[PDB]
Amino acid sequence: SAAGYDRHITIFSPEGRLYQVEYAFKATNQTNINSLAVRGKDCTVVISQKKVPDKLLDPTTVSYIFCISRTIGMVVNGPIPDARNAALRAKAEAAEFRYKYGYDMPCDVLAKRMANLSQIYTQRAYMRPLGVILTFVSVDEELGPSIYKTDPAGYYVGYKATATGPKQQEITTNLENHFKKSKIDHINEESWEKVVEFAITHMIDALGTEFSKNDLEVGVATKDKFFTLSAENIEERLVAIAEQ
Amino acid sequence: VDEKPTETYSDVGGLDKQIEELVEAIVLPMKRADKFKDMGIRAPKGALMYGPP
Amino acid sequence: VDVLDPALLRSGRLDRKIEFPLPSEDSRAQILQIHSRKMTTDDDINWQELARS
Amino acid sequence: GAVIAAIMQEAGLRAVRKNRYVILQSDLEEAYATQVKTDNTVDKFDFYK
Amino acid sequence: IGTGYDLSNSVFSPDGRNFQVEYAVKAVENGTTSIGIKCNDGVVFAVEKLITSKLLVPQKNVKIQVVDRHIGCVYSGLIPDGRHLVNRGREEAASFKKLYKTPIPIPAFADRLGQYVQAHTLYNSVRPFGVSTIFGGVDKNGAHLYMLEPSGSYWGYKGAATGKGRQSAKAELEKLVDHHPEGLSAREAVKQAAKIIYLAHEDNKEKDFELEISWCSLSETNGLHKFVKGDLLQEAIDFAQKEIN
Amino acid sequence: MSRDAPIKADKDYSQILKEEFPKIDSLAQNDCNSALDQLLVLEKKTRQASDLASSKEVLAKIVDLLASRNKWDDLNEQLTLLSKKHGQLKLSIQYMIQKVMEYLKSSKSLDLNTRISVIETIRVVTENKIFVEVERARVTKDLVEIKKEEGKIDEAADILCELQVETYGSMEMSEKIQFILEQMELSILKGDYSQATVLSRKILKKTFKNPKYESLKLEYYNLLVKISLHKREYLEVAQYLQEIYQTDAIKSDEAKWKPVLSHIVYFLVLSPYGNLQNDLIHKIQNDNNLKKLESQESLVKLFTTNELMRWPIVQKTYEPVLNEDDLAFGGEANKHHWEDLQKRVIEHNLRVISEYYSRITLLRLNELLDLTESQTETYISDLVNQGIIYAKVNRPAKIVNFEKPKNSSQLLNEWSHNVDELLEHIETIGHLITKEEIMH
Amino acid sequence: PGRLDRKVEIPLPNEAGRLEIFKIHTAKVKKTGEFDFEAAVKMSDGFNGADIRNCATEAGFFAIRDDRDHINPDDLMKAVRKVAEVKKLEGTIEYQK
Ligand SMILES: Nc1ncnc2c1ncn2[C@@H]1O[C@H](COP(=O)(O)OP(=O)(O)O)[C@@H](O)[C@H]1O
Repeated sequence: SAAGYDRHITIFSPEGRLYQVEYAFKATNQTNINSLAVRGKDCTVVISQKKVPDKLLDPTTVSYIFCISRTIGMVVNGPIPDARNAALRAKAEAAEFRYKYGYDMPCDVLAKRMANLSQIYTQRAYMRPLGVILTFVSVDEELGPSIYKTDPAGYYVGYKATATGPKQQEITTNLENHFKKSKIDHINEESWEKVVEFAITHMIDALGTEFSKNDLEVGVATKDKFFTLSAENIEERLVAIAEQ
Repeated sequence: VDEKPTETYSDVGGLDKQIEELVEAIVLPMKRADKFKDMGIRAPKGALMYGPP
Repeated sequence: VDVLDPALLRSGRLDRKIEFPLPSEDSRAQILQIHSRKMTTDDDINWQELARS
Repeated sequence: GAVIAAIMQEAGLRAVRKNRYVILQSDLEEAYATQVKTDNTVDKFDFYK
Repeated sequence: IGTGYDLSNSVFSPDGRNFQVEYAVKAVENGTTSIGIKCNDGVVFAVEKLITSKLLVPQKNVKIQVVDRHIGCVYSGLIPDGRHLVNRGREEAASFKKLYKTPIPIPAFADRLGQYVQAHTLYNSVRPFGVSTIFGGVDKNGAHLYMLEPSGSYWGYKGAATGKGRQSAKAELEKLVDHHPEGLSAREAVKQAAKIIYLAHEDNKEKDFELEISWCSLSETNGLHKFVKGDLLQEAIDFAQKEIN
Repeated sequence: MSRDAPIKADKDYSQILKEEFPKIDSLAQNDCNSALDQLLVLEKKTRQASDLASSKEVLAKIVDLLASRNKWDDLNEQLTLLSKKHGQLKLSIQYMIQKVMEYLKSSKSLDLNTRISVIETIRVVTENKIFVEVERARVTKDLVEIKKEEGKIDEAADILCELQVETYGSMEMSEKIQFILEQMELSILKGDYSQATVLSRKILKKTFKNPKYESLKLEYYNLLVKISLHKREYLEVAQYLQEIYQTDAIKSDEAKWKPVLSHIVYFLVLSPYGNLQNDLIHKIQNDNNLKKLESQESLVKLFTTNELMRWPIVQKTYEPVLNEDDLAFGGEANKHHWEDLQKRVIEHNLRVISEYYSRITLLRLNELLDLTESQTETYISDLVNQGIIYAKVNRPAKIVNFEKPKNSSQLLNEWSHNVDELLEHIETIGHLITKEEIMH
Repeated sequence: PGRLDRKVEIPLPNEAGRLEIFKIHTAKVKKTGEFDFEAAVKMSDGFNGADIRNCATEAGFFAIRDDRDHINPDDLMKAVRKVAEVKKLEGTIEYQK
């Protein structure tokens, strides 16, 4: 029920469960966006919804995909305060690592350390969980296309493809159908443009909702560079699908 | 029964939202009783008022 | 609000649920005035200033 | 023995539906899947493993 | 409610949120109309500062404060709390100027402010802020307006509004996009700010107001922040007076 | 859509190229791809409402070739690919497909063309769920009519029954009910009588008790007899035909009721006792529409009443009469329902013989059922087990004692009642002597 | 099991299930004929049949305030926006199976 428990993160229940942590898996659907990250054979694509619900905002600034470092992108689902705050740690650990060890920080090592740091925030009771799912994408300098999703508890596992947000279940199902049916673990194109197009299609299928360039934002990690596509760059892609 | 000459809302201050909401709730369905019956929708059977005494 | 019986919490027995708050700052000053018009008033009184108190 | 009781109840319910008068091995497999529960402890949980 | 959740500000409810931060916002509701009007060659700030009694001195108290010499800020909600966030902004701004020998970018300021607010939700020996802060200026990449919620959320804004009468204020801003699709010049967006605040004073009607307007504009203030005063301000007053009646 | 911009824009384009229609057909004969490419561009634009008009032009072009199998194959590939894109809603692409099927059904150019078309159409509409499904049953059943002729009548029926045992909401009440009746007929042709019992019970009995579904009601109970009769259930058939007998259509017209009644007599008699027999056959007896035929009255009454009679006398009476009536005794398999008729009259004799005769010689009994002793004794036994009689048969041909044996108590009980009831009769008599003399 | 034969999970009313609830409710009222439910149901996401019920009653209160006895498309649109607001204001958007 509740008797102390949920008011703290150093209080376990009869079950050994730490309740407050579970509330952040409910706190990351609070932006209402949904993400899709997919793998090809020379890229990883990560796509999130772009909500500009009042025209009193500038549709440009809106995004939750942040460039963390040259080779690392990241999508944030869940709150704007915790988005920036997690980006600060990520930006900083990525820079420090670069200079400590002299060499770039892999998708996995950035994913690993962010989780540990979060774990220590659950161990102590002057901190709290940052209630965001962070999905890091990079094309590795040694393991090629990669996706690591970091959950608010601080679990991390890799993926072929992944979805996040409230409407995750439908996207899970689509993506299962896709790789099962191919019997290979990746999208087969060697043109990164059609993989972005393909990612788009899946996303429309899974959600049931057709999109516009005001309702997408797209990040693309390729080997040795990262770029976020602008609105007119997305737009080009949509008119390839609609009439192939 | 215990009906009085109207108190008036000039001798009641504040609570502007309630006075509006109360007029919409009671008085307008009473004038407009034909219309509610004719459409065949309910008007609010009761309204509940709530908060401190 | 949590002593309301489940009989009336079913649609078509209440339809309007109308909240009365505790009189806000702007509302206190008006209530005070009418009370004050039963007894003598003076220029000394400023209700806005009593309402802050 | 209660899950088993339901298995046979559900199989010959599908027979009333198909408007038959026999229960077949298909009906058992449909039953075999279901009134078993679980399959919801993987939904967001994996940080207790 | 109770059981944490509203008693501590790092403790989360089953709703995945914190109800004290909603309460931080409620104090903003109680605070007074402030707008920022983004423009294509500047930025304009206006504020309603209410007059409690007429013993007060005219044009001598504000909520407009400057950081550097090109970033204007105005806050609504709790007044002394709102002062201290801008003050904390200055100390941050100063550090940027020391290390990088350059004024702060407005998106750089927006990131640093949002870290300060977000920190006051990580500890429980701290209180959150209970203020929004419209801010922005002109830099390299032009004019930018941002607005910060006590939530620690921000986004770019073609119009920002806060305080009690903001319902009227947001609608008038959206009309301003439609009537002029460049958002109008900064000179006339001052006048446009005066007409807004007067309508916003129909929500605050019980007392009197003082209109303080400031600007920072690419060539109409020559890239610097100054107070809008004198014949410029007198104009705004007159346009606004004309247009309510 | 909900918004106003696609509603106007696409309708506008559509109207401009629907005056270009005579140019489009002139173009199509020159080069099929060129004319098609105009309407391909046009139906890949948003808004369902204009596309409707725009797919008639595609339809028109297939009719002009009349029809080219190659085109048909091409048209159905294209529809399936277009739905994936979005189909301008996957709730509307199905109206477009719906037209392809309409044309096929109402226009048959060749035998060979119509055969080849069904394969393509059925394969598209698997993933569609609307009126396409209704139309689906007819495009398959056209191919059932082709494949009645081929050796594949069994296989063809099997596919269609699998479809139609899944109810559909796109199907109206009258259509569903009429379509299922067809599927039963096909299971008989298959040779599988189990499949036919299932389809029968899929549709309900209380749906045919409406007057609008009376056309259908007569077809259903006539079918249903055929299935039963083969399975040699004689009780169910007589009860089925009686339903028809009650039908207004059959009764009103003074010649429609005639063979329906004749048929009910033959199966009521063929049924092998049971108390269902007694109530049913007593209803036909009270009717005076059994006094409108002179053949039928004699047969039912001869089986009902307690009479001692022999096989050839009865056999002789009914040998030329019922053999020119098929679906009764006339057929080749119903030579084993004339063969049944022998058992039936001797099954009734045993009921007769047991009540009236307590003890009778086995020898005399043999000539009465007109069989050997061996045959008789078996047939006595069948009805001692099914409880119809109690008998004891001696192999030595001493006796057959037709009885249920009393016990010491039953005799004592029966002798109390005789003496009790006697006393009552004596006392009332004296009452009536006094009355009679006094009035006299 | 064996208390029991089917566990029926009934979610929030379907994307085209709400459309059927609008059909039942919009039948009751006197109207000019309305064909704007397409947009309405989209506005009415996450709603329960209780809130759709309210939307008909509200849509008809506006007709009676404007002095017409007919539900027009203008007023249906108002009902669904205003209910959506006041639903999440006094709600917490409760999470249950
Ligand atoms: N808005 C008001 N203006 C002036 N006096 C008020 C006001 N509301 C209440 N009071 C005073 O308090 C008294 C009792 O409140 P009452 O109407 O009985 O409350 P409730 O029914 O909410 O418990 C009134 O008779 C009046 O004297």
